[PDB]
Amino acid sequence: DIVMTQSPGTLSLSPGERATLSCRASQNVYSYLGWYQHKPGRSPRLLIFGVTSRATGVPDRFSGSGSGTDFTLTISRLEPEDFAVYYCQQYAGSAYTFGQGTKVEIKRTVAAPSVFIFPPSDEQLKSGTASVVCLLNNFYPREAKVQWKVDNALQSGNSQESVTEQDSKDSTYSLSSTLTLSKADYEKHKVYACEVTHQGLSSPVTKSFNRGEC
Amino acid sequence: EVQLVESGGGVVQPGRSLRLSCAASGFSFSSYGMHWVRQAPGKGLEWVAVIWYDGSKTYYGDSVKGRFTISKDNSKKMVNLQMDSLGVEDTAFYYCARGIAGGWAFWGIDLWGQGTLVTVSSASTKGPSVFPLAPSSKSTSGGTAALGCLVKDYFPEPVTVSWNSGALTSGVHTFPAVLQSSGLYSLSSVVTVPSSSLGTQTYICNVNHKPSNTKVDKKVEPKSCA
Repeated sequence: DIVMTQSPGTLSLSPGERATLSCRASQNVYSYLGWYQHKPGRSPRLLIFGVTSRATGVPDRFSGSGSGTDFTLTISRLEPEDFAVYYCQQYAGSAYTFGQGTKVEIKRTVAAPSVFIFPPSDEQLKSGTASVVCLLNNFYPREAKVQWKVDNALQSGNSQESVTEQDSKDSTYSLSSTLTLSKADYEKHKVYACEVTHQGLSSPVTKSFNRGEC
Repeated sequence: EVQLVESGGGVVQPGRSLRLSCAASGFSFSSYGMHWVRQAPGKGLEWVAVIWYDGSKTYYGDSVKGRFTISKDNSKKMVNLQMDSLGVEDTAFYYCARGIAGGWAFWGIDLWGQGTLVTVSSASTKGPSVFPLAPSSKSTSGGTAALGCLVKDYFPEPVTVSWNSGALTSGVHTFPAVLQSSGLYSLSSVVTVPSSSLGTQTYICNVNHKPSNTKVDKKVEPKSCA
């Protein structure tokens, strides 16, 4: 019933910068508001409870403020360990709803992806299926577009993508896109290509191969 | 040291039931309102239910109301979550957590468990098929090449991938799996490597899938074309 709306979706900042995260309630939540930090393979962690109170062991660079319907979590100096996903939660109504989360990520210089295409193996084709993999390695920002073309025809609904999590050392992302087909359908075409659009590429990059031809 | 430990997780068919348990270590339980929170793959945190400190009242999230029951057994020192009529969307990591009392409800949730995976699916436990993503599909020459392993069609909880028995970590990207329309999982593990090393250095990916107790070691070679 009470809708929690967090803004922005992503915050791209450098370590040492001030981060200000917003949480809006659809109606008054009076003190029944908590803030959480969530790191990829870890349990959520309580930062602030009761709008303003810092939990045990939470560093004083984290602070909560606001009232009624408008709340803020301020991280005064982003240390490298504060780059995480942040949620607010309300306990004022029936059903204690969370916001959608605000991801705080490392802003770094634009890096273009190195692009690689992999045809299906002979081992896989013998099974009756064919998977063509497009790898986009070490790029930043996260936003990238991958398009599959089969004999110059644009594909839809037959590929799936996966992204890695901002890299600890270089602050980049890697993306894998898999085009999946039956051996029957794969054999009906010659040119398999993935076209990549990214901010770091002056124009889209295309990687191709012809079926059979090594 | 205060702790919460969830148990009861695993694989359940859609339409069936699963009962999750939570055990408190080092503290009360009887004077705290206890919650369940979940996180579905690729989605955000979602509050599931609460049971009053008292055991007198219960509240549920809109997507689970009617199907789930949260309960507290102070004799067995346990918190349970009975999940009936499960659907594929109920596949998530489930956390047992303790509320901070405050006012007529809570101010926050301070102590959380490690979480437990609940996979709601009708698929059968299957080990992965490991296919090579052979290097330099065009040119080698100068420097740096990409190779990998396609870990396809498995059904479990997870798979673990390592390269050269853990000796190769530098430039490795093991991707989050994707749940395919078949209800089976698939992932790729890639590694960036010097082109000069392709003829000499051996690259093997070590795929281990505990749920079907299968171990596969696939050697990744450049495709010898003739």
